[PDB]
Order: sequence, then structure tokens, then C-alpha cells
Amino acid sequence: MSKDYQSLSPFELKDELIKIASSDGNRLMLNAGRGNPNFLATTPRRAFFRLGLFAAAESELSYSYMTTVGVGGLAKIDGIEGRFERYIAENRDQEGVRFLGKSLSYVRDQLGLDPAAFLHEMVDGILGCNYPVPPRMLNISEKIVRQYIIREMGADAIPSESVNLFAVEGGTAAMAYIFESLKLNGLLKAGDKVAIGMPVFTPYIEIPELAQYALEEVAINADPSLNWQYPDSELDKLKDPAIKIFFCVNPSNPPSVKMDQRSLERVRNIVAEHRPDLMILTDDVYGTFADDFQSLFAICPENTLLVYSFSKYFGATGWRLGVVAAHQQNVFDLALDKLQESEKVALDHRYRSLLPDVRSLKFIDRLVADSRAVALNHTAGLSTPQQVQMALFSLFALMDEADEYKHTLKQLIRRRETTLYRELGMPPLRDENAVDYYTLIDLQDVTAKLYGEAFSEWAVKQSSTGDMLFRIADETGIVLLPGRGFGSNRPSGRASLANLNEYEYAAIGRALRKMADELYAEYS
Amino acid sequence: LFAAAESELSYSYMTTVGVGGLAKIDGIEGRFERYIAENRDQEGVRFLGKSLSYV
Amino acid sequence: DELIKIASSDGNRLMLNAGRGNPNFLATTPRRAFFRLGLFAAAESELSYSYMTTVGVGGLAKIDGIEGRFERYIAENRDQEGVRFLGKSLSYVRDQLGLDPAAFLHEMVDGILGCNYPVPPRMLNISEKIVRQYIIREMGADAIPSESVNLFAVEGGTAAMAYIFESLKLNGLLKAGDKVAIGMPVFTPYIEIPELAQYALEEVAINADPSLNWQYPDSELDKLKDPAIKIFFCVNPSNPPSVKMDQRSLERVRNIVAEHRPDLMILTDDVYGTFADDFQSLFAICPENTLLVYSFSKYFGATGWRLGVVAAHQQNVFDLALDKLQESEKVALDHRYRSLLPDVRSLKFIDRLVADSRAVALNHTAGLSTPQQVQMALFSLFALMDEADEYKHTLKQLIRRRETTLYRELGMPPLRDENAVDYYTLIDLQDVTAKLYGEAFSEWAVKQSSTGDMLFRIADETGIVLLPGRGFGSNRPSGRASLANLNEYEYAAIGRALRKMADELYAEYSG
Amino acid sequence: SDGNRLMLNAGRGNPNFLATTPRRAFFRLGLFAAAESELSYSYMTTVGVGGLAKIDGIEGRFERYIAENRDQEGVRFLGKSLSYVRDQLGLDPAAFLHEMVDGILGCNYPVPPRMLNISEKIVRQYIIREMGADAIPSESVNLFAVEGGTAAMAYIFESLKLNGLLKAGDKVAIGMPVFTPYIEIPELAQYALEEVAINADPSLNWQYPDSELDKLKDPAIKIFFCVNPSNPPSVKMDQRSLERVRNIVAEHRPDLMILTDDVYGTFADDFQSLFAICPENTLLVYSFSKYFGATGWRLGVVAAHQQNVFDLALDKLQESEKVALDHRYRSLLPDVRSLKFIDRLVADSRAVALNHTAGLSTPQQVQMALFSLFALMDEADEYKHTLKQLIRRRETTLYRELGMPPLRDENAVDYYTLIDLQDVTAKLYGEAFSEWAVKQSSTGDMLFRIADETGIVLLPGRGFGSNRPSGRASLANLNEYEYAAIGRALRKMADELYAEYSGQAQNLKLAAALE
Ligand SMILES: *Cc1c(COP(=O)(O)O)cnc(C)c1O
Ligand SMILES: *Cc1c(COP(=O)(O)O)cnc(C)c1O
Ligand SMILES: *Cc1c(COP(=O)(O)O)cnc(C)c1O
Ligand SMILES: [Cl-]
Ligand SMILES: [Cl-]
Ligand SMILES: [Cl-]
Ligand SMILES: [Cl-]
Repeated sequence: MSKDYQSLSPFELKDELIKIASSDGNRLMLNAGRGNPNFLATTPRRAFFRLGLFAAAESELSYSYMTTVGVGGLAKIDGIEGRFERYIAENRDQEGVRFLGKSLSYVRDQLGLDPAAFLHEMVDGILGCNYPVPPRMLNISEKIVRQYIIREMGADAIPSESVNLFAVEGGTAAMAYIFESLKLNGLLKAGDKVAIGMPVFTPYIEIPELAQYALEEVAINADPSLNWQYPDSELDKLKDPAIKIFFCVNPSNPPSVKMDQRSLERVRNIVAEHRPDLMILTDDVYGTFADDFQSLFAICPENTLLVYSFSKYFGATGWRLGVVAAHQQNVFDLALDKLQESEKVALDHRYRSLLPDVRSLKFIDRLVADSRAVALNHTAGLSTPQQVQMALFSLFALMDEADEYKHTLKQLIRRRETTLYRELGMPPLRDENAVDYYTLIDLQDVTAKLYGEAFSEWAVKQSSTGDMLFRIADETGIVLLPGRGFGSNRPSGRASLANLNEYEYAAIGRALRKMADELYAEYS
Repeated sequence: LFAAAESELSYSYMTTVGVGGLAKIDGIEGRFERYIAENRDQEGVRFLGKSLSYV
Repeated sequence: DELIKIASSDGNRLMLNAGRGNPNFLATTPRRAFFRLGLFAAAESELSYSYMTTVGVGGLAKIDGIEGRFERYIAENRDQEGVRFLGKSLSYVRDQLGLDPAAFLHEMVDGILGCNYPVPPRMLNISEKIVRQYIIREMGADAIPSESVNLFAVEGGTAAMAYIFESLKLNGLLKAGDKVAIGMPVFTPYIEIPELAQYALEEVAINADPSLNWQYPDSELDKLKDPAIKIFFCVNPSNPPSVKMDQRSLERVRNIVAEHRPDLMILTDDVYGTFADDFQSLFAICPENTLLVYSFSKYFGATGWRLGVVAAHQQNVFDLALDKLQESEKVALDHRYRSLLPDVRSLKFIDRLVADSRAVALNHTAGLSTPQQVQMALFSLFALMDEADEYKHTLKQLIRRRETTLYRELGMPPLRDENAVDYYTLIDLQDVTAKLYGEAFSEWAVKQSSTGDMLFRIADETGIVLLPGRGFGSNRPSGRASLANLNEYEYAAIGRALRKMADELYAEYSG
Repeated sequence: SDGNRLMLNAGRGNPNFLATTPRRAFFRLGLFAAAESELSYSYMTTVGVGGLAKIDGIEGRFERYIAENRDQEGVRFLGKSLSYVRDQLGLDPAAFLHEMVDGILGCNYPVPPRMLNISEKIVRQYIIREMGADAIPSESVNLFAVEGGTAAMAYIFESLKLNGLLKAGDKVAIGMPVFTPYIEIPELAQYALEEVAINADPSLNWQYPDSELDKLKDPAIKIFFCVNPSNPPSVKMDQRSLERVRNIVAEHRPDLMILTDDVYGTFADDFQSLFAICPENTLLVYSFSKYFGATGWRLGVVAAHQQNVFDLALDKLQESEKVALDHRYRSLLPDVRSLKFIDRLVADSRAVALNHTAGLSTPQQVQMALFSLFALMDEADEYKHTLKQLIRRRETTLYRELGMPPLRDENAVDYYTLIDLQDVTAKLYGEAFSEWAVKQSSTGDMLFRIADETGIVLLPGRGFGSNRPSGRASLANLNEYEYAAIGRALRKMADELYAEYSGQAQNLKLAAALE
């Protein structure tokens, strides 16, 4: 397939290169531009499996008949704290159990929630024996996860009670649901313009283009000379009232830098002074990998729909865990109040089965209903075991006051960067906005640092992206994404610093150094 | 629980937080067989062992 | 001399006889890992012995199926620290270095049993790959392709220097009368060796300047431009001053080699590097001109293990110098190494170190014992796997705590800068007296005492012998302590003794 | 193959057996030591950092470790070790335990450098017993621990040169045949010594004839260099030979230096070293490699008697030579004329100035002391008998189809065995055939046939001067089916030589019946 990559003829060369890839991880980058982590948070997963064993015993205590097979009943909330405290006490030597005991203290003692309700939500939830209720998100899991979201998005000033979440099957489901609900509710109409922060991976460029949404894309271009920050002139394009929504991945993918303070402030001022109606849709999956991250959701909560995925930070791509966050008073609901009477009446009919007064149905709840064709709203929602795992990842981050996990992953990314660039003039100079979950390996910069500016200009002209990607693939079996495009004046390639082990980054550096040495030998 | 151990066998660095790597397919039958042999008294484990035979 | 007499102890004797402070701390996790690995290996060996007997006899461990058996041992012992470390080690080698896991485990098991001669003799295959990653990292030599670094495992830096001077002489790279520039001050043994009649080298001092916090001035380093100086011999971080060469200094040498002395040999002893902040070796700066000697002794608390390596870049000035010898010298060398290989002119200097270490003919049974190479690899893994440098911070904080305890009654520790290492610390009478009672008093006090009075007195009240101050000359009463070999109350006792002496000096002076 | 290459490159067979009890005792001692270190570390920390073990109270703590681990083989051995050192050698038990604990942690430089104090006393008891040197008071023997016999020979030749005991052109008598490395070292240009062969006689079963030993009476021969038991022949010098050397030293050459390598002594029956016969004239080199299957550990010792011919020769150097040595060794002590040769070996091994940090690593010395204790405490020699029976089992397997093993006498060692075609064919088909087969065949065809069918390369039989097709194998480095394959290949070859001899004979008869 290779959609992201493609986005003796030159075409067939590209096809041959794609065929070299041999791992699911390499193919995921070529097809969809995502780096699947090869690390994962184990403590909250062990806590999840240990909670399940406790829950299985709680279920068997509720089965009343002598049975030859394993059948259980529903766990009881009465007496649950004491039974859970016995389980904790009998298993102090099991890491997952110790984590569960601390998480109960955090929720009961720091969040101030009902301990038996928490334990029962977690036990019944991990048994997966009841439909999610309410469908938008389990009650205590929502309060736990939103504390995590607010902290990592740098949105401390927003009172936590003003934030609501819809738990979904990763950012992948969130985007599918959000675009469908914006169309269904007349918030995005045929011909409307969608401003997109670019560069961005292909799936997000593609969604608005679907014929089912007659949308026009307007590029808000990141500037390489500014280390991929969006210049004020680009951000100012958001002033055109024709742009109904600003769609952004922050930290970005592929550049992998977070928006700096100047950029965030610019957007905040454009919104307060010129576009109080602007809808913002931001995907902040990489936030925790940045230093002192602050989301567009923290800056303009009333105008932003935040999409947060747990996939990359917790190494949970296969768990499909995400949330859509909205402030209680937002521009989407303001926009719904402004629809023409004809659209409002059609929506009264569409959601009539949900509640008496549809005009009072908030957009975040329309997302839930639309995700399952409305009529099935009562059985909608993310599975309860998924919500439980999501809550345990959240508690793991929240209870780690010194951010040990976050520091561990950031040092791992830097260690890999050093290994990759060792033989290429060392890692590129970083700054406070660098995230580097993805890295751009530029031929001009590498050859310059190694043999000087003059050799480098002769080198890029002598070479090509295709040449570079082929030499690396042929020697290591790893196919990098084209950094700029096969026709570029500056041959470059991109790799994720999350999906390979050190000797593979070393091999890539060695293949590239070798190519640089042979070019210089010729230039000698 | 077996998979968490498999993931931790793939983590290369010293750390005080629990971090694991991707589980390896090489030698997996042997490690699974050891897990099964050591936990013959746990109901879930006997079931996993028979599942392998069925498949 | 008189000091050892009034204060007898192995620690004191070592300080005066060898100018070294033996660490009183040691890395234990990789040691427990070594002993646990040994228990696994003993069981592997016993199961390879085919006959029944009550006697403890074992056979050779088998490589086939070794990973599965090792994984069972790890899974069965999650509660033994040494075993968990071994489990992480397997992943680091398999997953981060990308080396064959069965080969790594068999090299470690076979190696700890010590049942086979080291092969190749220069260094076991996988231990070399593991240890060079550790060397490259701590020497701050990241820009050097690691496949270009080769190592010869030796019985500590002590064996390294002996091997190196003998091989440089035997191969005509350092002839009697050649000038050797030495970074001074340096401890006595390095002053003495080049001057043995056996080598008869002429020493040229590159003097560290106390007024620059013991860095070498550009004027001193420029002496290297003199072509008669064939080699620059340096301990960095230095012993006794204990500071690392600053950026200005390393760049000065790099320019000299690049612009004036492409042929200069460099021999650097960087055993204290890990105790410095952001250390960078001359090997990282001039890899093709430098023979690096690295000892595991001080950092790991492993003086008794005798673990060291000699590192060389695959393309280096020593082999260029071998290529530039006169043909008649080459012919003599062909006859010397004839038994080793058909084409002696292709024999690299690092492989000559190995052969010369055991009189050439015994080359195939030369090299560091295999259990020593296994322990060296485990110390190296322990540092590589410690991404946050926790062990390093712990030792640095321990050094600082001792320094604070030592100087508490002496005006506090001397102002530290980015190049400070302080494995050895200078206690200067004038400086201490100045901080306590004023420069006026310190100029007087200094004429009232002397290095000998100071040392004899401290040794008599505390049982501790300091190294006499070296580097200024003699003009200044002063002594050096190691912050690595004593416990807190002993540093407190030294400070107490010096303060009392300062207080008596002041009592007089005041009246 | 590495084992095959070792035989070809170094002329030695690496054992495939090893002493495990003393190794388990070493790893268990280490775990005890690690906990001792951790208890001397005073600060809370996340990483494993330890302090130095304390001697105060060490016996009680060690006794608790022993009592709590009665089920671990290594631990029982350790407990008996303490009794042996304390109750039989009469040494300080706390000092012994602290030397072993601090030693195995490898946290202090070896002191004194020549050898740890207690390890030296323990190892010399073992050396004296296995070398058959009991008549020598053990206090009269000093040892220098080194990195195997390999390091010993390098240090010894270098020290003999540096101190002027052997000068260019001096003659060195060498017991032959001997393996290659020892013929090559004396001829290096850096030594330039003249070699004089002392040839073992195959008709004397590889013993040195008196006429050969008598070559030592030549005053120009400064040293006799011998490997005993020998390699490659693998026989120990008999009583007659030892006595001949003893009489020559006593009557004609009181000044003769003897350098003997006795690594194979424990494989011989009732071994006696030249060191036991002429202690004052001999430097003994003993390696632990072969007997304990410890080639990778590199454990060796150089042994010298307190009063020896080496120090006498240093006292007889020209005053000009002593003045130069006064300068070489000045940093070590004030009276260089009192520095004994065994201590110059130590200083010279590390360029003199690094003397105080010279010496074998302490964990190596601890392992060597445990191998020594294991042998000393094995009163009935069970380990030795076990190894000898394994060697004999392999020998039986090798020769089963070759007419059974050759007749062994009281001087046989057979760590290496000589497969002599003349003997094998005589045993299979008679002397007449045997006399004919020795003329038809060659060592080269023997080695090629075996290598061709089995993958195993043997060493050519050396020492004969009358074309005797033969090859040598080590009985220490292969498994039974490999020795069986070697025997099968040889039997096949003997059968083809026989069919041909038989055919020629029948033809000779038919040809005559036609005339
Ligand atoms: C990796 C990635 C995600 C995660 O999507 P999920 O469906 O939640 O796994 C989201 N957005 C971007 C830009 C990504 O690169
Ligand atoms: C302590 C130290 C060493 C270590 O020598 P080893 O033989 O390796 O124990 C080396 N050089 C210097 C300058 C040191 O002070
Ligand atoms: C096997 C062997 C040795 C052992 O040498 P090390 O260096 O001690 O391993 C010594 N001498 C001879 C003749 C040998 O055959
Ligand atoms: Cl657990
Ligand atoms: Cl179960
Ligand atoms: Cl342990
Ligand atoms: Cl044991």
C-alpha cells in the first residue's frame, strides 16, 4: 500500500523501495506515517491483570450453584473495600497489586471520590459484564481521566468540573466521529474551508477531502527556518471568516515540535479579537513528550475540541484508548443555537428518541449518539475493560509526582537520537519546543557538518532523496519516509525515534556516513 | 501476567518505573510451556495450555 | 619514609608507594550478577558431565538451547538482584547492541567457568563489543564510529603501561633518546618508567598552572609543536591535581596535531574520567593519534580485579609509524613475529601489544582471564544500562559529602568549577589560614610551618598520611588527601587536626 | 575448530572436564562477600553500592552463612576449608576469612604484590605435596602468583635477561621433544640464546639417556629447561634420571640453573619434580590449568627455594652490572643487593615503578587457593583417580579396535597418547606385517586419513629419527564417540595395509609356483 510514503520509471523505483520493508512497524510508517512505540508502561497493565483476578474471585463469590464449569455472578458493592484491602494485604509482593492499593488512596484521598463506588466501577468494569453507563464515559473513570488530561495539556487554570469527556476507540475513532457529527449537525457545510496545520500526516489531509464533506483545505504552513513553528503571517490566515475550523496536530507529526508561546498567544488573540466563532480541533497525542506542554485547549477552551490518544505515551496503540474533551460552554453548542430553524427542526426529529428537548442536547453528547446511529445510544460507549485500563494509565501518570516515567521516555528518545547521529555530526541543535518523536535526517546538514559547506552543495546536487532512501534500505532493510519528496533539492529522510532499537539507528547512521564518505572521496 | 513478563524480558535499561519492550516470538513456545508447567494449579492457566493444543 | 613509620596502614602505604587512593566503595549489583551467573554456569557444566560420580566434576556448557535455559533461570529467580540484572543484560546485548543472544550467553557462561583459553587472545568477541560502547560513551567519544575502536583487555592500567612502553620500544616507535612530553604534575611511577635505562627516554614537562586551576597554559601545550617530541603522555583527569582538561586545552592539542604534528603519538590514562562532569578524552579529540588506557579500578571499586583496556582507532598513527620504519628494521620485525602470521607487515600495533605481552611465541595463550573479561563486561553493562547515571551521581555526591566534612572547620571547600574532579583534594595551609583568619595572617603562618611539619602532625594526631603537595614546587606547605579512601569521621579528624594547628598559629601571632 | 587449532597452534589439549566443587564454593563465597560489603555501606541509595568488608566478627557471620546453607555443595566445601586452614595449617581463621572475602570482592590491590599472605601458605602446601617435595620445609618455599605458566615463562626469560643471568650466546639445554613455544622463545633476537638438545630416547620409553643428561656437565650450558611430565611424550622423568641430574648438580655443576614446567605432575603416578630433587637450583613453574580444567582462569605460580642458585648468581655479577641494577631498582628499596630474584620477577613484570600495584588479581588468587584446598582436603585423591580413570576410559575407547592400549609402565602419564602404527599393526597382525607397514606408510597419510573421516586433526609424532608413522592425540579434549571414530579410521587403514601385504605375499607364492 504505502499511502503516506507515496503522498525504472521514478514511480516503479518508489514501488521497489516500499517492497523492501519487512516489519509491521516499518510498514505502519510507510502506510500511515505513525511510529508504533517499542516501549510500553507495564505497571498499570500488571495492575489491570491483578485487578481482573480479584474481580474473577468477586464474581465467583456471587454464583449460587454447584457447577462443573466456570460460571460467575455479578460482583457485589457491599463490603467491597474490606475484601479489596484483604487482597492488597495478602499480595504486597506483586507490583500490580501494590499499584492498585495506591490508586485507591489517590482516588479516595486526593480526588475525594467514594471508595466503594470506585472499586465497584473498576471491578464490574474489568469483568465487562454490564453495558457502559452512562454511554459517554463511566462516572468515576471520567473524573480520573480528566484530571490527567488537564495536567498534561497544561490546562490547570480550567476548573476540572467544566471539562467533559467522551471515551472512544483511540484518536482514530474520535476523528471519524467528530467529522461525521459536524456534518450531521450542519456545523460544517459543503464549500466550507478547513484550515490545517501543515505538514501533517496523510490520513488527516484525506478526511476533509471525502466527497461526503465538500470541504476546502487551507494550509497553515510551518516554517523550517523557524524550526517548524507557524509564522504569524500563516496563523493570521485564520482571520478569513470563510475558515470554519482550524485542524491541528500539536506537537506536530511529522515535524514533531510543540507550538511555542508566541504561536499559542497569536491564535488566542485571533480568536478573542477577530474570530470568536472559530472552531478548533486539536490532536495532542504527543503532548507528554514535549517540555512544559500547553494545548490549544488550555489557551482557548471555549473554542476547542481536544482529541487525546493514550497510544504513543503508554505504548498502547493496540488498546485503542482515546478521549474527546470539550469545555461545558463552547463554540460548538453556540453554533448549534445559531442554526437555521429548518436545520434545528430536522435535528429535533433525528434525536427525538434521546430526550424531550433536543435543543438542550450538547454537542459532546451528539457525538456519542451519532457514533451508533442514534437509536442505539443506550448501548454506545467504549468497552468497560478499556475504560478501566485507561483510568489505570491515567492514575499511573498522576501518581508519578516526579514524572519518572516521562523522564525515562524522554531520555530514551535522546539516547536513540545520539546513536542515530553519532557518525553524522551529532544530533541537531535542540530548543525548548523540540519533541523529536520523529526526526528529519537532512543530507545537506549532515554532509556540511562532516566535510564542510562546499562539499555539501556538491553532495546534494550529486544526490537525491531516492538515492539516500535506497542506500539506507539496501544496507539496513529499513525504509525511511521521504523527508521532503524525491524531487527535493535537499535529499532527506524521516524516521521515528520510537519504533526501532539502538543498533538499528546505528545501522542507519553507518549507511549514511558511508554514503557521505564515498561522495567526498569522489569530491577528492 | 505471562505477557507482562514477556514484555519486561525485552526492556534493556535500568529504571525504577515499570517499562517494557515488545515481546519476542523466538523461543515463545518454550517460555509459555514453562509458565504453564509452573502454574498447573491456576484454572486460567490450564485453560491456556489446552487452548494451545486445540489451535 | 618517616611518615609510613609513624602511621602504618595498607591505605597509607599505597598512597605513598603508588600515589593512589584505593576506593572504599564498590559497585555490588554487577558483582552479584557475576556470582549468580556463576551458579547458573556450574549447573550447566555439571549436566554436561556424562558419568555418575560423587566428586564435583563438570563438563563444558553447551550453546544449544542456552537462551531458553537462561530464561528459565531468570524467571525462577525474580527475587535475586543479581539475576534480574543478568536478565536486563541479555536484553541490552540482544536488543540494543543487536548481537547473537546464544553467543553472548555462551561467551559469559564459558567465560565465567574459566575452562577455555581466551580466544581471540586480544579480547573475547562479544565482551570487546560491549566494553567499547562503554568506553566510547564515558570518554565522550560519540563522534567516533564504534566499529573503528579495538580493545586489548589487560590486567589493569598497571599492565597496560608496562605492555605499551615495551612494545613501543621493541617496534622502534620510541627509540632511546626520543623526547616524551609529560603532563605534570603526575604521579611518580609515570615519571620513573620512561627513564629506566631499559627505555632511556628524555622527559619534557608540560606544566599545569596552579593559577589556572591546574589546566595546562597554551604556552605549555605549544611545546608539542617541537618535532623532537614523539609522544605526549598524559593522565586525564590528572593525578595528583584531579581536574580534567578543559575545552580550550583539548582544542589546542587538536589544532597542534592537525596543523603541525600529524605524526604525534598520544598516550592518555583516563581512569578518573567518570568522576568528572561531561568528560572528554584526548581519545575523543584525536582518535587516530591516541592510545587510550582505561582502568575499571577506581570507578567500580575494583582495584583488586585488575581490569583495564588499551583502546586504539582502526586507522592510527602507530600503524602509520610502523609503515614508515626503514626496511632493515622491518626485516628484523618479520623475524620476531614470523611464527604469528605469514605477513608481519600487516600485523597491527594493537595485536603486537598482545604478542609482546607473552614473548610472541605464547600469543595463543595470552590475554586477560575469561572470568575477568566477564566481570569487566558486567561492569560495562551496569554503566550502559544506567541511563540516568544514578551510580555516577551517587559517587559524585559521596565525594562532595566527604569534601564538605573535610573542610568544615577549614573555611569550607575551595570554589569548584566545571573542570573539577577532586578524587584527590589539595589542602593548602596558606589558603586555609587565609579563609579562617585573613591573608595577613596566612602569609606569616606559611613561614612558620612547612609541608613536613603539617603532614607529620596530621599523621600523628589522626594516623592518616597525606601526599605532600606537588605542582607549585615546595614554596607552599600543603598536602593532598583522596576523597575516595576514607570514611567521614576520618576526614573530620584531619580537619580537626589542621584547624587546631591553625588556631595555635593564630594564638601566637595574635599575642 | 578452536580445540583443533589450540593443538595445532599451541601444542596443548584444553581439558573438557573441570573441578566444580571449588568453583561453586567460589561463587557462594562471593554471595556471602556481597552481603558483607552491602552492610558496610552507610547511605540510602537506589543503586547497588557496597563498602569494604570488616574483619571484626567475621568468623561468627561466616559460621551463620555456613549453618543456614548446609544444603549447598559450595557452602559445605567452604566450611571444611576454614577447618583445614585453622585446624590443620594452624593459621589465623579471621585473617583467612577476611583475605578470602576482601579478595573475592576484588576491592583492594594485591598486597604484598608477589602473593597474598595466606593464599601463599595454602598454595605452597599443595605444590609441595603434588611435586613430591615433602622433605623440603614449606617455610623455605616462596611463590609468585602469575597469569598461568604462560605469564611465568615470559616474566622469567625477561628477568633472567634484565639481571644478566642469561646473556646473548649463552647455552640453554632443553629437554626434547618439547612443544614449539619453548624452542622459539630462547631464539628470539631479544634473547639470542644457543639451544642444546637433551633428547629423550624412544627405546627408553622417552626417558633421557644418561649420555644425554651428561651434556649438562658442559660449563657453557647456563640452564636446563625442561617440561616434566613431558609434552609431547607425556612420561615423567624416572628415578634414575632425577638422580643423574642430582649427581651432576652436586658433583660438577653446583651453579646450574634449572627451569622446570610441571603442569602435568598430578596426572603421573607418584610424581617427583626436579624441584624436589635440586630445590636450590630450580625455578618451578606450576599451572593449575590442566588438572582443574582451568585454562581460562590463568592461574600459575613461580616457586623458588629461599636459598637458591639464582641469588648466588646475582651476587657473582660484575660490580659494574650491580651498579646498573642499583639504579634500575632504586625506587623499590635502599639495598638493592638484598633484593631476591623471585621479587625481581615481580618488579620486572610491571616495569619496576609499578611494583606496588603488580600481582595476580585477588579473585584469581582466591580461586587458586580454593583449587589447592580442594586437592589438599581430598585425602584419598578421589578427584585425581576420577580424572585418571576418565583418561583411561577414553584411551580404551581409542584403542579398542587397535589391539587395546599400549603397555603402560610406572612413568606413564598419557594426558597425550602416541598412536604408533608399528605397535598397532604388530598387535593386530604380527611383527612381520608391522615391519612392512612401517615402510609403506607415513605420519602424513595417518593424519590425513583420520582428518578426512573424522574431522579431527592430530599432531605428528615427533622424536623418532627413523620414520615411524605416528600421531598424537590428547585424551583430555574429546568425547568418547570421537576417540571411537579415530580408532575406527585407524583400524580401517590397518586393514587396507594388511589386505595389500596379504595380497602381495599370496602373489609372491603364485609367481614362484609358476616358475
Ligand atoms: C500516533 C498518532 C495518533 C494515535 O491514534 P490512535 O488512533 O489513537 O492510535 C494520533 N494522532 C497522531 C497525529 C498520531 O501520529
Ligand atoms: C588509580 C589509577 C589507575 C588504576 O591502575 P590499575 O592498575 O588499573 O589498577 C591508573 N592510573 C592512575 C593515574 C591512577 O591514579
Ligand atoms: C597445557 C600447558 C601449560 C598451561 O599453560 P597456562 O599458561 O598455565 O595455561 C603449561 N605448560 C605446558 C607444557 C602445557 O602443555
Ligand atoms: Cl504483578
Ligand atoms: Cl486463575
Ligand atoms: Cl543476588
Ligand atoms: Cl553451591
